[PDB]
Amino acid sequence: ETVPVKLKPGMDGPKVKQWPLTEEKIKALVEICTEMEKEGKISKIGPENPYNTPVFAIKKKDSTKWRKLVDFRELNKRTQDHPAGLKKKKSVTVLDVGDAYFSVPLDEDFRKYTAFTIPSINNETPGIRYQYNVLPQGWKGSPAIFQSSMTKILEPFRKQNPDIVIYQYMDDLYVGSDLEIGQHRTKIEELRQHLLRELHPDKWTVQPIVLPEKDSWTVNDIQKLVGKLNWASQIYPGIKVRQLSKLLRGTKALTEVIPLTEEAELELAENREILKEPVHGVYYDPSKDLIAEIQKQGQGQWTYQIYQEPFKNLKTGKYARMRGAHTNDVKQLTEAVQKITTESIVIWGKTPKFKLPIQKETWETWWTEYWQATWIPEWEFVNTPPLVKLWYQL
Amino acid sequence: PISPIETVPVKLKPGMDGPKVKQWPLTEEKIKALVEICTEMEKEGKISKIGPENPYNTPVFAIKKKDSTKWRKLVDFRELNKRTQDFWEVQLGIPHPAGLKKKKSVTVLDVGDAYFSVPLDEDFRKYTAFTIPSINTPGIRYQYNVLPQGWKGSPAIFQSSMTKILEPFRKQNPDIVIYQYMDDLYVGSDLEIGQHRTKIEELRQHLLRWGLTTPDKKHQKEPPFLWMGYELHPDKWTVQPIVLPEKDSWTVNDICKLVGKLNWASQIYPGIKVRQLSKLLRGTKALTEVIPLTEEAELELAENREILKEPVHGVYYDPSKDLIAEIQKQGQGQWTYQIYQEPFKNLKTGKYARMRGAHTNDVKQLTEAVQKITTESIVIWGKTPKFKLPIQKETWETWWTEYWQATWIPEWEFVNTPPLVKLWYQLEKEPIVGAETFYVDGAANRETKLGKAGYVTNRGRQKVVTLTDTTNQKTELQAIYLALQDSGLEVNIVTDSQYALGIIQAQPDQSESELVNQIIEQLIKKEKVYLAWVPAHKGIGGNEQVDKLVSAGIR
DNA sequence: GTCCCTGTTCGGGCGCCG
DNA sequence: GGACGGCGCCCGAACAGGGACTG
Ligand SMILES: Cc1cn([C@H]2C=C[C@@H](COP(=O)(O)OP(=O)(O)OP(=O)(O)O)O2)c(=O)[nH]c1=O
Ligand SMILES: *P(=O)(O)OC[C@@H]1C=C[C@H](n2cc(C)c(=O)[nH]c2=O)O1
Ligand SMILES: [Mg+2]
Ligand SMILES: [Mg+2]
Ligand SMILES: [Mg+2]
Repeated sequence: ETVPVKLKPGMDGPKVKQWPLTEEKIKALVEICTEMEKEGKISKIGPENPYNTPVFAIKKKDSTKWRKLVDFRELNKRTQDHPAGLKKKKSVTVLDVGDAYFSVPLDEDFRKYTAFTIPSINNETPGIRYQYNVLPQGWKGSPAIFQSSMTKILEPFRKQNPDIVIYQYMDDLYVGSDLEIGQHRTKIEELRQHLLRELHPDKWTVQPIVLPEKDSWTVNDIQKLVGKLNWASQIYPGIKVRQLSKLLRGTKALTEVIPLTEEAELELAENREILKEPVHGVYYDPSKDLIAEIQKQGQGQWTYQIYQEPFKNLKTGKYARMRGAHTNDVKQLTEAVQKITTESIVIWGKTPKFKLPIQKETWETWWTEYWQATWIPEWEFVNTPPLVKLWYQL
Repeated sequence: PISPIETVPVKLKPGMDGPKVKQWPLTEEKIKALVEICTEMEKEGKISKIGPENPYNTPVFAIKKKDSTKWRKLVDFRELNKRTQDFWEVQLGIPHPAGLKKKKSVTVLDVGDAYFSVPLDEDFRKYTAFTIPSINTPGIRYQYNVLPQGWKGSPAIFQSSMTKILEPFRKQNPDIVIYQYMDDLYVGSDLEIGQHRTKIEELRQHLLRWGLTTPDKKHQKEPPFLWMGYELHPDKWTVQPIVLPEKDSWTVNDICKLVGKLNWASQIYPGIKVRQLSKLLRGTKALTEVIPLTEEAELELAENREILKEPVHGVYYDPSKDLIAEIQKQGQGQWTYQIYQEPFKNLKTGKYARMRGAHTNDVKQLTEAVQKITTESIVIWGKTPKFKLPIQKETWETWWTEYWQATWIPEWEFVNTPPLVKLWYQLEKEPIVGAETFYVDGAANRETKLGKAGYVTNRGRQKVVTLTDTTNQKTELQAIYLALQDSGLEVNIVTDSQYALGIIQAQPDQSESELVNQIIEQLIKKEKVYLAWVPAHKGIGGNEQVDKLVSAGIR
């Protein structure tokens, strides 16, 4: 017996066009969909269903197995409507329990909104269209409708391990503990056996705003410092640029050396102190969206901020790949998006909306070649001002 | 005959009804054509005579077919189309010959009266009512029982029904390739000719079992096969020729035709250009307005005509070999490319000339051409090509280091064919010793649009220019331009405009702004430019002085 | 807020296919 | 002549954001 589900009032289903797929991904989708159709999990449909949702596939690392992935972001937006200890455990493993969802039927009236279309190489055939009959992987409604079965399944493992923290976010279990990694993996295998029916969050650190150290300062150095401190005062009202700025009176050469007064030196040391204190008055709002901004600092370096209101950052961090003899900005950005989203899920249970510093077309040409999660966050494309890149640079 | 496939259920949009539209006068030749067509369709059950219980009607006509010997019945279903439910179209793109592989045996065949062989949902039939006027004799009323031509549901319902019908055959014959473009079937196989022909007969009997005839008239058995507007020879494909208009006065419609034909030609003709001819359509009034060819458009059209006088062909895809894409630059943001596997044997060609953004440079445009080609390659061949680009590795290295955005080009090798793509100037990372320091600024009054732009310099020089009908952003750009004009080969410039800084920092060499173009010319002239930012109205020295100066008349 | 400037989407011509 | 659907190109209209400004 199914659970009747509805769209949010006044919203029609998704009508998102299918984007080009590589030969590999099409062949994997055709095989996967053949098996799913032969098991009743999906049905071929026609064009009289006006809905569509893009579909692709990802081949997990060192794995010969492909995984189908539906981009249910639009449908999840339109579909009707957290353990603090998880972010503290020594180690956290992420299990892909999405297969379970195919055991539960989907409300017959809702199935039409899960339509998707397999393309073909060189448009040999028209697109081939399916809809779901079961709880789809990637749909907001699947973990919800399944939560009771999930809890009934997990009850005894939780009773026998009260120190373990298990958290569900849509297709995944996040299992965290304080065990030696060998005992930890042994317990994880106990769970993966029980379900026949690696992260280390306490090492995530915050990336503070930092000020240059110099024994000689030019007019240019001080101008730069004063602009950076002026920007930072919006995050930290204690920042003051009175005396440093006082040193810049007149109309001076950029390379003129300015000796720092006592007052200016003390102002600088006080600002260095103030940038240590945590940002005051920043409270997570569940009903609002997490916004993640990323900046390319260059040389494999990336900085990011998670906030909900401007300058009220909930977190600031960095992702720092290595030298980069053959470096791929888009790959590294995709990896950074996945890491930041993983952190957001662990800490708050939401995924962030990403302001991505890339051209839309670059991103859409390549990001699915580096994707490895079963979720996809919302995002948007921004032309960052190089000023903020300089502000967060390390 | 009529396919026994199940019908596709269709409804009208909520709270709407069927068309009630008077039949218009047809000529007698088309009345006779329609009468003969309709008496035969009615004998076959494809249309049914309706009575007075049917309140609906929509106009009918007929036109010649490609085979000029035959007529085609059409219905102006625009009103019923408005009132019909939405569909998800299943034709995702157009197949392309450069994506065909070498096959031992090939057949191209066509379905006879394809639409009229697919049944229509019974509940919907009444909305297809029409009327044949007589050469007065009374005129006969009908409705459709099969798919009509002019209805918006027909193409998708037919393409989907064709796919369902071909599925059992495709399953039994995984290694026979059937390109299915609406009702035209290209069929290729790795069989000897006798066994191929036998398989073709099996395919024809399979279709006939499902109600689709394949008239021999449209059964191509010998090369060159006529397919999708191309000629498919055994080892090369050609495009059936392109006749450009040779008119003397040119209207907007004439230019749309010319540009469409050139774009079509650019899939196999290298070097086609449409920049001038296209910008010649900016802000036009209507299709009939007469545009005079600018001398630039004249020259471009002449070059294209010479290009098109040349003989050219494509080759087929060999999946065991790499795809290579070589890009070439022409001016005004125009690029061409060739995709090939063997050195001088194009699979296809293309052009990219889209103008993205108010301000840009040649490295950005090259990156977006690479992106366009990558996704086109994925559609056609399902894989990404290896690139050959007219840009030195160090140029790209410099840009990817400097550029504050994520940017990337796939596997690529430098190609020494000029015009080489280069950055035309580079901002300094540090202030310059010995170069004068200009503090620049601009103010503009939002009411009067009067403004001022100017600089002070650490060596005591000051200048203020007044401007009419201007904006704050424009005065900031003007102040930068002025400092550039009045400085030596090396110069430090301090601005407070993150607008202007954001523009110049991204190193444009083209812009749609005349002022930004003048600035770019100055930047190219300089040996060294260092451009710093400070916050406005914070009293930072130098900036304070110039802000005071340019605010005098304006704030 | 308003004004300015920039980017994106979408509809309307034309090309091509059936 | 003229009806339909697909894809392509190009351009302009109607949006959407973000940065500077006024007293
Ligand atoms: C060329 C064309 C086609 N169509 C629709 C209708 C039939 C299918 C196939 O086209 P067709 O092969 O030329 O017409 P068809 O009805 O099959 O008849 P035949 O002449 O091939 O026997 O696409 C259309 O609606 N408008 C058009 O201009
Ligand atoms: P649809 O049935 O309109 O497909 C076009 C069909 C296939 C080939 C045939 N054809 C024949 C000839 C002689 C020609 O010059 N062009 C052409 O397309 O029409
Ligand atoms: Mg036909
Ligand atoms: Mg045909
Ligand atoms: Mg200013």
